[PDB]
Order: sequence, then structure tokens, then C-alpha cells
Amino acid sequence: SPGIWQLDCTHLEGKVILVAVHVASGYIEAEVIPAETGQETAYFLLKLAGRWPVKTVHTDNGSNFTGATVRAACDWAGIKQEESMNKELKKIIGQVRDQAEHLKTAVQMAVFIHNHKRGYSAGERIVDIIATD
Amino acid sequence: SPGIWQLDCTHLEGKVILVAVHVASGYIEAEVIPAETGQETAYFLLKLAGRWPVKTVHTDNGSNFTGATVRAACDWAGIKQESMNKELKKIIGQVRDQAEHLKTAVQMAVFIHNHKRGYSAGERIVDIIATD
Ligand SMILES: CNCc1sc(-c2ccccc2)nc1C
Ligand SMILES: CNCc1sc(-c2ccccc2)nc1C
Ligand SMILES: [Cl-]
Ligand SMILES: [Cl-]
Repeated sequence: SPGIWQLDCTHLEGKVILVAVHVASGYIEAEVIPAETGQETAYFLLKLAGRWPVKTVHTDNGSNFTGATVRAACDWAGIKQEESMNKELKKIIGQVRDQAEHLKTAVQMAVFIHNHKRGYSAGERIVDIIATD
Repeated sequence: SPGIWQLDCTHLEGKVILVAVHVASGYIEAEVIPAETGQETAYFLLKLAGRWPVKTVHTDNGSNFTGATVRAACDWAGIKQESMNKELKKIIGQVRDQAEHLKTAVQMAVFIHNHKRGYSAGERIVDIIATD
């Protein structure tokens, strides 16, 4: 299941963060998004699918997935819709929050640490899994 | 060499796009950024370095690289400062009419560029990096 991702939302400081986890490796892509809307969700899914070979995304199936825009983007990219990362990830953002003005910066520092931490990191694992394929 | 990227800027519709190319594979990460400033450049470099093992970035060494923020982000991430780009605007040209917003058209263009195929740029970067 090299192509399988899980997408969840998490909230901090009145802002919305989408976190996509590659299930088999635990590698994450996460970004603060303007609002939890289908348009912004579709944008995030298109970004992810351009960077890794995404076949299926497990989502929470809420409001921002019911609309025409998200359905059209998943169709176009060839994606089918069919834990406590949020916790660990918030924990690391908690550790780094004071070093960046903006939450978004702190989010990308937390992604870096999560993906690089090692006897393989999540980044080494996703590449190995996909290379094997 | 697996860890080597090139970062360039390109402009379209009064907005700024940064494009990072993994030199050995031609794989691209690109996005529209709010302004070509040290703060936004630093943000884009940290994003990239969190997602791939980035050792060296070749940049154009202009104004948005001389400041304290960018130097500190490259330090923190362990990055040193030491072709596809017209292709990219071409694809964006091909898809512009299908998304309202430029940002959307950019990510569609990245997808097509990275998946287009013996191997795509996406298959090549994973193969190269997995080899080590
Ligand atoms: C599979 N072995 C090579 C890799 S891949 C890697 C990495 C990839 C993505 C994010 C973070 C680290 N670091 C190393 C040392
Ligand atoms: C190395 N072989 C497995 C891959 S990797 C891949 C891909 C990775 C990133 C962006 C686009 C495609 N497609 C496939 C079929
Ligand atoms: Cl969500
Ligand atoms: Cl630049």
C-alpha cells in the first residue's frame, strides 16, 4: 500500500492545518490553509498528488469533501477516496513555537523534525517503500 | 548528486513563483509565494528541506538571500548555498483556463511535470534517493 495516505485536520491559534500521513512510513506533508473549504482542500490534495504517487486518500469525509471542486480534483489526479500524528505534530510545534513569528513557519519546522528524526526516519522509509514499489 | 537542488524565481500575472528542481532527476517543487522576500524564501526552503534530504541549494544569490532570516533557516536545516523552467510555464499555459486561480494551475503543472513519462521525474528522484 505504497500509494495510501490519510488526511486529517487540526486546529491551532484559530488557524486550520491539513496533515497528510503516508500510512506505511509515517512521513507527513502538512500546511496551514486559509479555511477548511473544498477549494482549499482540493488545492492541498493536488499539491500532494503532484509530489508523491497518491492512489487513495482516507479522509474524515466531512463537509469540505462533499463538493464539486474536491471531487473534480481527486478525479483529475486519479485519486480515490476510500493517528495522534496530530498529537505528536502539535507537540513538536509546541517545542518550536517560540522560534518563529508565524505559525506557518513553526508548522514547517515541525514537519522537518518529524520527517528527519531517526533506525530509519520517516523520510528514509517512504523513499524505500516507494522505490521498492 | 542526490542532495543537490536549484531554486529559481519566475513571474506570471504579477505574482512570484519559486521553483526548486532536484538536479539529478528533474523533479520539481514549486509554489506561488506572497512576495520575493527573505522571510518567504526562508519559508519555502524549510518546506522543501522537510520533505526531501536537501544538502545544497544553488540559488541566484539575489536580494532575498542576503538577509538574516534566510541564512538562519538554511543554518537550522543544515543546507549550504553553493531547463525545466520554461517547460513549467508552458504547461501552466496549457492548463491556465481550468482553474480560477494561478496557484491551482501551478500545482496542476507540477503534477504533470513530475508524472509525465522510461521513467518520470518522480520515479527518478525516488530511485536516486533510495540508492543513497
Ligand atoms: C532512503 N535513504 C536516503 C535518505 S531519504 C531521507 C529523507 C527523505 C525525505 C525527508 C527526510 C529525509 N534522508 C536520507 C538520508
Ligand atoms: C520509483 N518507482 C515508483 C513510482 S514513484 C512515482 C512518483 C513519485 C513522485 C511524483 C510523481 C510520481 N510514480 C511511481 C510509479
Ligand atoms: Cl479535513
Ligand atoms: Cl529567487
